[PDB]
Amino acid sequence: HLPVLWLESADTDLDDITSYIARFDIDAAERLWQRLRGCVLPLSEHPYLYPPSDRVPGLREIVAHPNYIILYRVTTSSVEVVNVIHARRQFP
Amino acid sequence: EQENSYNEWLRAKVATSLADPRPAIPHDEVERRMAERFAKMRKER
Repeated sequence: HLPVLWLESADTDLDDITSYIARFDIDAAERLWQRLRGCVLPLSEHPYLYPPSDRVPGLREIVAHPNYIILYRVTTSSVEVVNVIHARRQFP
Repeated sequence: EQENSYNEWLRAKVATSLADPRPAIPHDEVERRMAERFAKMRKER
C-alpha cells in the first residue's frame, strides 16, 4: 500500500468547502466529506486509477461529486491530494 | 471564454499549492481535523 497524503492547500479547500455548506446544512457538509474521503482512501491500492488531467498536466482528476473534483498526483513515494475544487465555480 | 478563466484560475491555484513550503499531511490527520471541525460546528448550534 502507498501512503495517502494531503497538501495543506487541499486541507484548506476541504475546510473552506465544508464551512460554506455547513452554514446552511451540516449534514450535507458531512455527506460531502464522507464521499471525498471515500474517493481518496482507496488510492493506496489504485494510484493510477483516475485519468490524468488536461487542465493541470502532472495531476490526476477524480470527479467525486457532480459539483466537486479532487486533483491528486502520484509521487515517488506516495499519492498527494493537491486541491479539492468546485467543478463549475472558481471556488474555493 | 468562461472555461479559459476557470483553467487559468485553476492552474494558478495549483501553482500556489505546489509552492507551499509546508509538508504534506497524512490522511489520518485530515480525518482528525475534519472531525474536529464538524464537532465545533455542532457545538455552535
